[PDB]
Amino acid sequence: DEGMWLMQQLGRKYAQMKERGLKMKEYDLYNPNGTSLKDAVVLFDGGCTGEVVSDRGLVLTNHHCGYDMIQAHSTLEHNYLENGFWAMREADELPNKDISVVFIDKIEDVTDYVKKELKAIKDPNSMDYLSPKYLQKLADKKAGKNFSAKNPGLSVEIKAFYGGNLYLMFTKKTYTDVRLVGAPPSSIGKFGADTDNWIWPRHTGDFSIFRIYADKNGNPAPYSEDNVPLKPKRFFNISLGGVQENDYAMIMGFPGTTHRYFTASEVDEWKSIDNDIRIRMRDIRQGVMLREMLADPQIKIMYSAKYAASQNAYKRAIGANWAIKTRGLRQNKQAMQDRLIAWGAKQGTPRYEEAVHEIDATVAKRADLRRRYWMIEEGIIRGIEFARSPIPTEARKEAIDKIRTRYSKFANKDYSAEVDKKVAVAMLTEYLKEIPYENLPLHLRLVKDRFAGDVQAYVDDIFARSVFGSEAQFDAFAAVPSVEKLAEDPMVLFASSVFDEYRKLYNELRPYDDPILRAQRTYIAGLLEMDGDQDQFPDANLTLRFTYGQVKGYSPRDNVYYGHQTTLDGVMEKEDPDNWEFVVDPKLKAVYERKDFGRYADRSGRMPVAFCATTHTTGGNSGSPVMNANGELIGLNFDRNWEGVGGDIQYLADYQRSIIVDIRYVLLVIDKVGGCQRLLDEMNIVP
Amino acid sequence: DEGMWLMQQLGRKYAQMKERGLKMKEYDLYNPNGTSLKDAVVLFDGGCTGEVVSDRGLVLTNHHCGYDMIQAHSTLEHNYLENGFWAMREADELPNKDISVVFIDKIEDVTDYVKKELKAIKDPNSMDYLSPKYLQKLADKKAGKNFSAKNPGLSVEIKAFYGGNLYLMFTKKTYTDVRLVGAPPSSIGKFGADTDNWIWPRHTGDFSIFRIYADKNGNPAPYSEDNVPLKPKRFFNISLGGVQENDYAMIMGFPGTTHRYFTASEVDEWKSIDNDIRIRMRDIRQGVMLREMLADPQIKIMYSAKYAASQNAYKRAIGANWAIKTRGLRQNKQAMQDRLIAWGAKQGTPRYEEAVHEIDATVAKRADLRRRYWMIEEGIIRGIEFARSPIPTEARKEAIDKIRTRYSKFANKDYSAEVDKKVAVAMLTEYLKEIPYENLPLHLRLVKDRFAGDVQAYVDDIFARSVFGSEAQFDAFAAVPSVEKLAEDPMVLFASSVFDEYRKLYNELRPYDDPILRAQRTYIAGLLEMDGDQDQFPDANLTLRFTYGQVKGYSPRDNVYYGHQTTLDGVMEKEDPDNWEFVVDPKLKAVYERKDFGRYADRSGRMPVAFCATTHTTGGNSGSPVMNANGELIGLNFDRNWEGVGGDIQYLADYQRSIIVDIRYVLLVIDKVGGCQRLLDEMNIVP
Ligand SMILES: [K+]
Ligand SMILES: [K+]
Ligand SMILES: [K+]
Ligand SMILES: [K+]
Repeated sequence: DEGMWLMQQLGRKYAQMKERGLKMKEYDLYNPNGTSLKDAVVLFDGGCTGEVVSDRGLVLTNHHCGYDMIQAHSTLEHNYLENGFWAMREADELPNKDISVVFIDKIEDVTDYVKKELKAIKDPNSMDYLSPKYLQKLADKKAGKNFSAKNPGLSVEIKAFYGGNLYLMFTKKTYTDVRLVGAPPSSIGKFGADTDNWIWPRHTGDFSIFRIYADKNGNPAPYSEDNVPLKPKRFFNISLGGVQENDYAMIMGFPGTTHRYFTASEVDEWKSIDNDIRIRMRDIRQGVMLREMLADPQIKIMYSAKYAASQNAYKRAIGANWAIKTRGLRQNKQAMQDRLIAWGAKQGTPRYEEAVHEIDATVAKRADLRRRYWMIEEGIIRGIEFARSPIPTEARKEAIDKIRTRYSKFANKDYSAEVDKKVAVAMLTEYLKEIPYENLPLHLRLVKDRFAGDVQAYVDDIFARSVFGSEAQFDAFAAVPSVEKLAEDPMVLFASSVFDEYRKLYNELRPYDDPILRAQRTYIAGLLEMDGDQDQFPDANLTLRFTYGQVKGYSPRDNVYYGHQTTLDGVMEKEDPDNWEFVVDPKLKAVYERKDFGRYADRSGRMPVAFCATTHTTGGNSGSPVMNANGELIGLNFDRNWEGVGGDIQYLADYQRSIIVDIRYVLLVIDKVGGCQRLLDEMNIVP
Repeated sequence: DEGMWLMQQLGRKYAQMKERGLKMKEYDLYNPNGTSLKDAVVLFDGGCTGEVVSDRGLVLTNHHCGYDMIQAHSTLEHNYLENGFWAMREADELPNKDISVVFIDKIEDVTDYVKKELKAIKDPNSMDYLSPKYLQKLADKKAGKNFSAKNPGLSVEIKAFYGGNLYLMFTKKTYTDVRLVGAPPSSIGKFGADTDNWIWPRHTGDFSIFRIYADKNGNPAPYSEDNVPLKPKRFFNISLGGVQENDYAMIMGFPGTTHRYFTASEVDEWKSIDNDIRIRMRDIRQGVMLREMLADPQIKIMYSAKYAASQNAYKRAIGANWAIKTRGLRQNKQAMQDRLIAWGAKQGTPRYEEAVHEIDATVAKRADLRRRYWMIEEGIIRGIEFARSPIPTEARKEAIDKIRTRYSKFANKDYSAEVDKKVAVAMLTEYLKEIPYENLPLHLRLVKDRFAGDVQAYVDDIFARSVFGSEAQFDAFAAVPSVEKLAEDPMVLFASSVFDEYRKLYNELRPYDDPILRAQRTYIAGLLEMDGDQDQFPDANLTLRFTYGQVKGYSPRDNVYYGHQTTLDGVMEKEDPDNWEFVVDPKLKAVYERKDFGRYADRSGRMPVAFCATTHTTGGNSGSPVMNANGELIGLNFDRNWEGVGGDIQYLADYQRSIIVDIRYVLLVIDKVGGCQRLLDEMNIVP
């Protein structure tokens, strides 16, 4: 069901959640002065979510969340990334540098305090009401000086909500000794990772396991061997009961951003500039890279990761545009604003209509600038590798060595000048079609002026004459440098020129953000006064939220249905030993052959892998705990389907799903692949 | 349900069909001396099936069955292929040249007659028992001379069944005045034709409509304006009732071939030679053609149809190999033979085991020859266009003009020498890898002997020096011919050489067919004696058969389900104006926008397009009538899904489907797109 809800909003949603199957008492989910299930949810390393699952501080998160830590502890000799890692006793758990887990100890509405303090600011158009600096000053003031000394490991922050109409103060408890406990092999943690990115059905065992360490009274402490596991105030019980179609499910985590209060003019802008340009430009770049990778197996090895990276936001854009085209996104936002405008007229209050028209005006006014910026960003800054070639400055020589370092990083083991030329020719062709001469970065005027419109000639010239055009040409330069040659170097001139245009566009565009922000404060205030907050969630902003719904599949298209649950049978169907992403771990294969599923499979002997649910999630919900009607953990959220990515603007009940690793599968992999029984023994596994 | 059943087998199947929902009395479906629904089924133009659907001789078949006739009547001015054709009165229906519809008037078991006549042949290894010549002589003898003069439009044929263990005599009634009445536009008749070939879900309105004309007493007659519509003895009533999941369905038509009595050694041969080679070689050829078509829009236009043609049997091979790998085809055939062998031992009869071992021996013995033949056939004869360049023979000049005609047909508006070179280089690379020097067509030895292993050099030389290497080079030749030059021409020598090897392989392989055939007579006799015919259908052989089952979807893979029914919503989802195969006709679009579905949609207002069923069909079932439990027409068969193509060897209950145009959609397109009300009025449309 729709919405990423504040914890303060639980009372307002509780009836709707019970109608969907919630059985918990409200107080047990969240409450302000006691212990609640909220106390088992953590912000894992500043972006991802995780969850406490034992009375000795075991934390579950996604493999993709744990990846960097697993990587860091890997050596080609103990390659934990590839083989999995299973500590067989607490003493074998691996400390990590610059990691943290954050608990949300307390939440308090401070809207009256902040609004009163804002009256001091004379200028009605000051943006201090959204300023992190300003808000931190208010938080610090409110908590007292010495707060910190009287509160081991606690800090405070104030955040804006509802466009500046509501403020909460959070009290955070931060732990920095968080040790790696367990991880599956990558073939399990990243199964289908690229090819199945954004896809349901999904077959990835995307998990990893950490443990919070602390002082002997459970306070935060920097890493020390005298530290001991945290004995947390609350942890999740783990359900063995599984899921069935239509079961209630809920998620708590830290979603980053949403745009629920877009005007119709902002939807049209997101379609026709940001998405349309990203889709066009990336389809060009990718098409060239594909052709090259298919022609040459060394190019495949060099460019596969850059290709997959480009594909990630491309696939998102595709999905968003599908939603705008087929699911009525614009009309939804149009109806929202027409309702408020007609109401405002009844109240004799034209300020809401003025706000919408101000947003409309600003969006109209920036259109050509924003189009220029997205063209350069997608076409060149991200599009063309040689845009990010070295730009100098700067008797010696030390500077040559400094340039050499940047050059080697540019033209590294994954870079092909020949691939980059082909990509640049195609990208610059489209770029020059769309951007008129008068608005080109200056160096690109040379295509018309010096090369007679021949982009291939132009790009061939940059590489022929640049000191960065090849290692040979770099070495000839240093060796025998020239100040001179460098000042005129066509690659340096290209790179300088495009980054100059990028910067100027950025700087001209930035001022347009503020009138929109100011107008949205008024717009959202309107919407709330008129209809209330019960069916109007605040946009995500990296803070703790809950969402609820049901375990359920969907129909992507006529006569096709995806169910709610994948199985280990589906892993085996996808097996491909010659594709790294569809390798099946030999222990798991052996498990499937023997049906050695223990107590983790369903009564018909099918072993679950993942499931999907109608919860409303976005980026920042990776790793989030998925709870059943009684608050027990039934899975770990890891993705969302491409059909649903338009959900950041308008929730799509019939298409949008969260993609979730089944906790039964997590347990299976712990048990049968890891052989880490002690982790099972320390959890409270319930029927 | 499994099987393509003889009409004589209806009694044996009738209980199983009733358990699936059949409500008809047996006699009304088929009977030997009266009128039955069998009398409404026709063999349409010697391969396809069709059905009589009015009392004035209206015949429904597939668009793909009618295509050639529609094409022939099209001029660029009246382009019926593109716009549809709808005759608005009988006088406007278009006669066709060299067309026929065949009714199966009578069927008679003649097994005793044929076996008695075969005793005359002294040689136990004579293949007269399967000879069309020999069998026609027996048919002619049995019917009497003068049969024909005493029986307007009737002819007789005898066919072998069950490997020569059963013989039927058919009495055929042939009509040759069959006029085009109606056809949808191609965008409807071929919607998704290439991209959705072998695919369910499917959205194609694949139909066309003819009318049988005859003399005034309804006898066959060649085309004349005095001819009148046939008043047939039986026609299908058309149901408006629709279909629902699990409804009974049955089909009658003329399936071509199946291989239900393969030994396990024959399955392994079909996998490892015929399919594996076809998949490998076509994936090469297609990969090259794709790369070229994507690079160049004129090449796309020239090669798209050749690419789609290659893809047709490729996709089939893929599907068959999937079935051999995942669905147990070999083990099924292994179990069949082990059952018979163990039974034969109990009966003191070793001849069944000897038969299986003889088939095994023959398959082992031909393995390298058959591998060579498939390599040359897939790699070169079909693989490389210049294999089919002109080979001469032959004061004038007339012969030059004859060569010019063949050359122009070779290097036509769809041929690119540059594409053909690239394909040849890749195909010949794989070919030379697989076939050792000693077994090469002689000219290809030159790659090692004259070009130092360089296939590109070799192919470049053929085109450089051949008189067929370009139009320029052809014109220089004739102009100034040379006998001489032609005798040495490297393309002519290549073409001669490969066809010589092809022919020699073919001739050496042919004798191996007979011992297998002879052994299969014995093998099948065994199987029938042991278990009877109730669950052992005779292989298809182009004769009239029935099949039964239910309206039902399937799960292609874990967590995905395809339903039983597509809708017009699915057509609209696939719309793409810039792809000829996904163009939506403007009248049909307008129908969908207005929901102008008349009485043809379901009670929820969704308009059906196609459905699928568990019937057992193959090539020759195109156009076949699909009947409900009461014998009413509910659809027209048009394809089968790729998952099910292994069904020619072993029926796959959980995957194999027939793909069927919903008759409700046929009516809709007649009515709302064609505007051909009189065709509706002449049918007997029942609730
Ligand atoms: K994703
Ligand atoms: K987001
Ligand atoms: K087909
Ligand atoms: K067949």
